[PDB]
Amino acid sequence: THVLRFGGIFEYVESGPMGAEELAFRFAVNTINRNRTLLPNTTLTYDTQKINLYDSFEASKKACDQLSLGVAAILGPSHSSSANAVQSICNALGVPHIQTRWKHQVSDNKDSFYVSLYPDFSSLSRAILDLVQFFKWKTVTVVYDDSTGLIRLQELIKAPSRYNLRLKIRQLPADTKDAKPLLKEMKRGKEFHVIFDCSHEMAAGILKQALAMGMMTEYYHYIFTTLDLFALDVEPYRYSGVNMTGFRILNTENTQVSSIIEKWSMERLQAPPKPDSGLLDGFMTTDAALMYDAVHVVSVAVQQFPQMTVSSLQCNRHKPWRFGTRFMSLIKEAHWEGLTGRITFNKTNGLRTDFDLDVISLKEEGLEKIGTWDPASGLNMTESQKGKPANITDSLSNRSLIVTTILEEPYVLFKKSDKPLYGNDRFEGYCIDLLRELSTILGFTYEIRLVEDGKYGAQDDVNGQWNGMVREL
Amino acid sequence: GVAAILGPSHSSSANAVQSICNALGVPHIQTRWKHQVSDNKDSFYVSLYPDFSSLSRAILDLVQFFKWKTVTVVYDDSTGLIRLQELIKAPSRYNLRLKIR
Amino acid sequence: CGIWVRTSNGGHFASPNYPDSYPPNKECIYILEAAPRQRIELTFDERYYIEPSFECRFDHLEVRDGPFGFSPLIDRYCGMKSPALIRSTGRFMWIKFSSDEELEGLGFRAKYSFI
Ligand SMILES: *[C@@H]1O[C@H](CO)[C@@H](O[C@@H]2O[C@H](CO)[C@@H](O[C@@H]3O[C@H](CO)[C@@H](O)[C@H](O)[C@@H]3O)[C@H](O)[C@H]2NC(C)=O)[C@H](O)[C@H]1NC(C)=O
Ligand SMILES: *[C@@H]1O[C@H](CO)[C@@H](O)[C@H](O)[C@H]1NC(C)=O
Ligand SMILES: *[C@@H]1O[C@H](CO)[C@@H](O)[C@H](O)[C@H]1NC(C)=O
Ligand SMILES: *[C@@H]1O[C@H](CO)[C@@H](O)[C@H](O)[C@H]1NC(C)=O
Repeated sequence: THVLRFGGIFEYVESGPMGAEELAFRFAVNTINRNRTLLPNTTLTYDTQKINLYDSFEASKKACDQLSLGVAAILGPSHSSSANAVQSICNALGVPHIQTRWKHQVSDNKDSFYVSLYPDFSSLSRAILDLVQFFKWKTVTVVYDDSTGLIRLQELIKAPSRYNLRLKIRQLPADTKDAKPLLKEMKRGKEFHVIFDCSHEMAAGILKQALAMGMMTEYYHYIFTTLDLFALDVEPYRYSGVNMTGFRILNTENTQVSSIIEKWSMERLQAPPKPDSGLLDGFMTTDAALMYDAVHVVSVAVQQFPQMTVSSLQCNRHKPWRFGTRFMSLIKEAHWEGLTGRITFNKTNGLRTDFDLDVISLKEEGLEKIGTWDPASGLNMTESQKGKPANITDSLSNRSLIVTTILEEPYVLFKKSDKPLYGNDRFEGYCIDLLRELSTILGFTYEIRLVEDGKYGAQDDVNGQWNGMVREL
Repeated sequence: GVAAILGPSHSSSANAVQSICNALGVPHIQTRWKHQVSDNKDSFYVSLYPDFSSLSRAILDLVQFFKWKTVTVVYDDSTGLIRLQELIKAPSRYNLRLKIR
Repeated sequence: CGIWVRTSNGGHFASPNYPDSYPPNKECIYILEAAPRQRIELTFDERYYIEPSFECRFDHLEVRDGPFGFSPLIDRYCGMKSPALIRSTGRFMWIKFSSDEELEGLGFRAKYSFI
């Protein structure tokens, strides 16, 4: 039971329940000290520091404080402002640094003692590009909230150079979370295609706005680059006709995945939820999952390095540490199957960019996997039930044809009667009698209706589109 | 002990010193424009640099005077887009079918 | 919807439903007729003190210096600002209140004075 310590820091509420990242951090070490599949002769202790939000100074103090105790590898907090200094300290004293959020990568930082399990936004964005290309859209529209969003989606932003696209940009107001002005601007804009970028809380809180504005109509097809799309309580929506597509790194096919899910729920829904928020309460979150999977990867790396000790490194002693040199190597070399399956590290910059994300969509029953993807082999979408479940083209033997008309004074009239009548029998005129004769001569199953256009249907030179009869046809 | 500081150029070296100074009350000067984090409570810094939330507005003005209907942006490294975001949002109202390389 | 406020040295004009939200889809023309030699003093009573950062469409209140939709444009106002008071000797103010298909507001309250 080799004693060893893991630098743990967590920007924290400074009130209320335990830190989500931190509760995950404890869960993993517990599982470590139960199962002997890992570290039979090793049992891992740890140290907890909690520092303020976005306060690099305060951070560095606690970082050094733990290095006084000595640990194996600090697990820096979720924010750039602190991440950067912690990273600098970790290499300045040679100890590995593990990270869990994408941050702004500094332009030319040469230090080489850190990784970051979160998959890079460049590659994510590239997959987004592929997916958009697959639907072959023309006028997508982007919406972020923090400027840092522009930095992440750059690879999408430059795309107007190569393919044929068109792309505005709008920014959520920083405060008031009130897209009513914004969404109204979108509705008058008629921007059917939306990408989002937001912590999924805002995603849920804005979908309700969209529904209240009545945007929820089968015409729009939302896409949410935020990864934990599966936590979304999509229930009031799955009957509205839209499709939401957002990638899931957390591979849920594994049995162990779900098992750990429910146990996490037992000790996490132990922390009471927020019923308003629109979430499947008591569920994994990508960060929490990642902070978990990181513990195993560090475990693997240490599992072959028994010569580890824990030197009480003094920051103000500016000489580095010793064992990290090959230790960081081992970590970099790791390959693992955790809650998100394959995990690797690109040697070039020590950042994970190789991975297997799983496209999903709003299934009318909920949120279900409808394909996969990777950086290497591009969109591998399983075209199943595209035209037939058997995969052989077939046509419903009985007809279910619909007919759409325009009220025309001699041709199509609403059946004038004080008492109501509905179905495909509420109309009368010339075209109605003609349709009746079509039925009498061929035995149709027609349905009569109007188009919201209610005209001949017209070419839309604003986008080359058509309207009404032409669009529906 | 001092009464002021003249600080560094990178983003990194900058914000660390800024956090340190505001941790003790000491004023801090800046030159290089950098990325203000949107959720920092810090108070004890200044930066003389003509801030880009204005240069962008002005560049927009100049664009409007020259009346271009197409324009292409060319930057150098990431932080450029942050610096120019007030520009990028332009097509929301006006017609500037622009690209980016 | 419109209110004849003619031949009043002063009188009160406001969005229909002034205390509550103004109605949607409303297009009501409001007419100020001042006799010759009279100077028009419009007094506008704002209901809400905050500065909008955006001048957007869907909802506008027009001011015309002479017959509406026809005469020179004075301004198109929106937001939660009270517009500054308007002094013209053109003797005719021709005002329209608009409304969009959703998202109404606190309405507006106005007063007219003639000299
Ligand atoms: C301190 O800085 C803030 C942020 O720059 C100033 O507020 C104003 O913020 C808006 C943000 O869009 C700037 O854009 C302007 O908005 C107005 C109102 O819609 C518009 O009429 C302008 O054409 C422009 O789009 C605005 O420039 C900025 N105002 C400034 C710099 O005076 C805030 O006013 C600044 N305060 C001081 C004391 O300088
Ligand atoms: C959206 O989902 C529904 C149900 O699966 C489907 O019928 C429809 O074709 C999809 N596309 C859109 C955006 O309407
Ligand atoms: C690693 O990073 C380089 C950066 O140039 C990139 O080209 C490459 O695709 C990445 N993936 C791997 C695993 O080589
Ligand atoms: C995806 O990859 C598998 C690999 O077995 C291949 O069989 C399939 O044809 C590919 N394309 C689809 C339909 O997803």
